[PDB]
Amino acid sequence: YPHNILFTNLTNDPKTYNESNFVSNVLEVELNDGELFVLACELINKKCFQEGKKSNKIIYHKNLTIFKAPFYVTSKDVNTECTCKFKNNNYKIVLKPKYEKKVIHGCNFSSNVSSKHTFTDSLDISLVDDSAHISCNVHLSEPKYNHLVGLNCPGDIIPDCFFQVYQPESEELEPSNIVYLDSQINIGDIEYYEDAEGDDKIKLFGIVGSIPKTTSFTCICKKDKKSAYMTVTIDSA
Amino acid sequence: PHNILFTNLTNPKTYNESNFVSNVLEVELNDGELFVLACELINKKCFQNKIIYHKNLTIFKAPFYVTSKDVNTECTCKFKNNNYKIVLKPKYEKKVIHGCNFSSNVSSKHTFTDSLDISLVDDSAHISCNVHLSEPKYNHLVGLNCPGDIIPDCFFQVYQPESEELEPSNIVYLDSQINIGDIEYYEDAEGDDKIKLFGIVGSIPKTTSFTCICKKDKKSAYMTVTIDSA
Amino acid sequence: QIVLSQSPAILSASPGEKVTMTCRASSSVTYIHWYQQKPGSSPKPWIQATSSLASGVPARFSGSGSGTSYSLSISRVEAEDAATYYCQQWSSNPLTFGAGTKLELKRADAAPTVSIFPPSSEQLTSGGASVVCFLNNFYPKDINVKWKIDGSERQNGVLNSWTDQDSKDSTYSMSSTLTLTKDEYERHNSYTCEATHKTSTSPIVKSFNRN
Amino acid sequence: DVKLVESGGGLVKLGGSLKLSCAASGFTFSSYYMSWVRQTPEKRLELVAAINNNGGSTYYPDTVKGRFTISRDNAKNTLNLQMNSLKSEDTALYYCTRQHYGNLYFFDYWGQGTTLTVSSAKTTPPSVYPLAPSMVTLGCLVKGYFPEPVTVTWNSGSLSSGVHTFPAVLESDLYTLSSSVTVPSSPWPSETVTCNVAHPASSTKVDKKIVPR
Ligand SMILES: *[C@@H]1O[C@H](CO)[C@@H](O)[C@H](O)[C@H]1NC(C)=O
Ligand SMILES: *[C@@H]1O[C@H](CO)[C@@H](O)[C@H](O)[C@H]1NC(C)=O
Ligand SMILES: *[C@@H]1O[C@H](CO)[C@@H](O)[C@H](O)[C@H]1NC(C)=O
Repeated sequence: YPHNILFTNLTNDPKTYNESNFVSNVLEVELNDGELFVLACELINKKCFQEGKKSNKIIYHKNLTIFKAPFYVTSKDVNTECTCKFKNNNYKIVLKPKYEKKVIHGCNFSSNVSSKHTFTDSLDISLVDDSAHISCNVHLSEPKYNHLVGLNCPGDIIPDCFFQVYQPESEELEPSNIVYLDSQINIGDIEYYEDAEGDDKIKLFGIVGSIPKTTSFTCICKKDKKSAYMTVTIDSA
Repeated sequence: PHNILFTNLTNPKTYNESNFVSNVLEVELNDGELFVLACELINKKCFQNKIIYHKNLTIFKAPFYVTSKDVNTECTCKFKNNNYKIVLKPKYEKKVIHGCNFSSNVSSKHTFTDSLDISLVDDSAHISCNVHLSEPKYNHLVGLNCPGDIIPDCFFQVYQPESEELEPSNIVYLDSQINIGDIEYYEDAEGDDKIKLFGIVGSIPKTTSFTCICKKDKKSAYMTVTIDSA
Repeated sequence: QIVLSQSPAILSASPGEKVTMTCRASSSVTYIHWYQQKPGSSPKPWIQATSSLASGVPARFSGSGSGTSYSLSISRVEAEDAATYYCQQWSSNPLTFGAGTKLELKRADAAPTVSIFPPSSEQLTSGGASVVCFLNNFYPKDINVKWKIDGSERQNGVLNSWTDQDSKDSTYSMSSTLTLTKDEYERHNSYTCEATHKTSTSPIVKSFNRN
Repeated sequence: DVKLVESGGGLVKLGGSLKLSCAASGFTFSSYYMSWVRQTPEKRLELVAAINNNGGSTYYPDTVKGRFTISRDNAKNTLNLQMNSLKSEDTALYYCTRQHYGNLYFFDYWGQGTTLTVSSAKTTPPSVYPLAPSMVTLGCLVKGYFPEPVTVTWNSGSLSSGVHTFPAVLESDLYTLSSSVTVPSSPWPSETVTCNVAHPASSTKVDKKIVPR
């Protein structure tokens, strides 16, 4: 009993889409987050994924192509035009994700305001004291999660976030170490994303579902003699 | 449906919990094969490449080249309070790489048709290493082993062939250059040596050529590839 | 023809800073070569094929970009990096260079070692009379020079020349020379060389009197 | 600018007790983990004690646990370390250094240190002996003093080039060192050369003019 996926039977030998669903031999299919598109037809040039005025995962098999829609994108209308053939007809499939302004739950330490990304919190590190260490806290407490957590650091980051993260602060005199985010939040499906706007590096990760236990971690951002750190806290149950 | 291995563990060759041996499932995925498993993954992640994880289902494509017969991607399912393990690795074929090994180490995991120790060439020089391919259908691996910088990003980007007249040669995307679709790419590193290659399956529209440049210290070299059909 | 625009024209930075220059192309280009030129010498190959470093180029240097936007970046600027940098394309005839980005490096605020010279007695016999005034090893580059003959300014006949930033000590140096006829030189007594620099509120003057 | 100033170090007899204080300036003292770290004669670094930002919890490695006691007065921007039952092994140069959870507990600031000497030997003044027989090399033997330091200068400091002041060494329980000065044959003995040895612990100053044998 599956759902979400879309199947395009355009050959001979689950929402089913066929020739009837085309308009003037065009299929303006609008994919959603974590939605798997499937087609079964002999493509013209054995290839599709391009620009037409971004494929995370595409598997090309004989007379069959599987595509999973990505979870984060900033392009308004980034499309893919699978041009196929069946019988004596030529059909084209235009895939495009639903435009949604996903707001990154994190701290923008940079000062540029013409960024392609939107952060819930922000702290211009360039204004911070030299030889200082200011915090920018971030918290989450939803039953189910579908969020993007990251930061925009104009300088070096510590550690490699968010594949590696920094353990939370100890009340007693105990050390805090660097761990892999996989083990820290104790889930499997962790998407990772990286981007760069000039000197500003921006690294983030996606979380989907409900976490096992309420967990917290930290990521450190330094620029010249100034420094800062973002503390994240996600709640279970 | 002719190249799908389906393993049904939830509620086109369909395997079930009978093909398992002691709750283990060794899967030899042919280069032209797909694997679709239907189960509830223990940690929802797997495969200690091109994989797609969708809800309670997972699909994996066979890689063209395999370095060690032991390398494998392992999934663990939990159906009816029971644990089943699926080991997936491609059929072990020691394919040769049609390219030039510029490095000097001989204990490599990769075998090249041609080779040219760049360490021996003169400083401030630019020596060529040509590799040619002439078959109607192709199923080959073309790459190089450079101990230093590689120009450009090979083989996703490549360098146009030399112009007879005084015209410049530019960097192009390999997909456009050879004009085929599902070009698989692969990278590797043995110490300082970089091993970048690409696969090629099927015929080719028009006989075309390209070049990839490898420099080390003051020494330099370049590999020119040429593939033909029609 | 492809126009390569280099910005900024002058890149001022203090040692250690992470700096980046930009090569903006009129149309799309597949690669950009980078060459470094320090005064007295020809251009030197620096960055090959957009990102590859020429032999001996320090790892702090880096190149990136594509299409109509390329760049060169220095992670921790060192004093020896002060020079002019040129980007070069050849994706279509003709091969074109960039205007250049001259790298200014911040330094200790240095006062110029001024020194004035009366015209040589050899030149006097020939009928001429040029007064030379050197202003060496100063920082910042911003500076002004005026000649005060017996108090009054004489901008007519003044030639000025400036060196680019010294790669060793990151300072600048300037030479000024007021030329005069032998007759006009004899008609006055005081010959002053006034210089206005950030290092002082009052101008650094250097005068000589014909006794 | 951030500044940490250790103070209070000196000579303590075996089993004695001493308190070292550290003055902090130029930052929010209350937001940083402070720690005392000492450097042995073997030039190794050892964490003595550490304290949290609010002064609540503390840690001491088993080597000194119970003996020493760290403390901080955030109102006065001070860090104190009361060391009791001092043993000879505690003889070291003690640094006052800071950390922050927001910089991965990095020691980004250290004071110049205060020198602790744990010994029962009695304070003994030095005995300067002259060392006399191209660039002629003269010497100045400082023998039988305690404790460190000793300042050896040549010609009241003017003679600085070609001067090697070798480190001091324990003979039985007293120190002994020497300083080698190398001048050309022309200025000596025509012009005078004198080594100025001072021992502040014993309140003693000696000036020995080097004459030929
Ligand atoms: C595609 O549709 C035709 C007609 O509805 C049907 O006969 C055929 O079996 C279908 N093929 C697949 C693979 O679903
Ligand atoms: C697949 O598994 C379900 C489990 O409920 C079973 O009902 C079904 O018959 C199975 N089909 C095959 C082809 O094994
Ligand atoms: C290859 O040979 C070189 C010899 O210099 C050695 O340093 C390197 O470790 C070797 N690589 C492997 C994978 O053994």
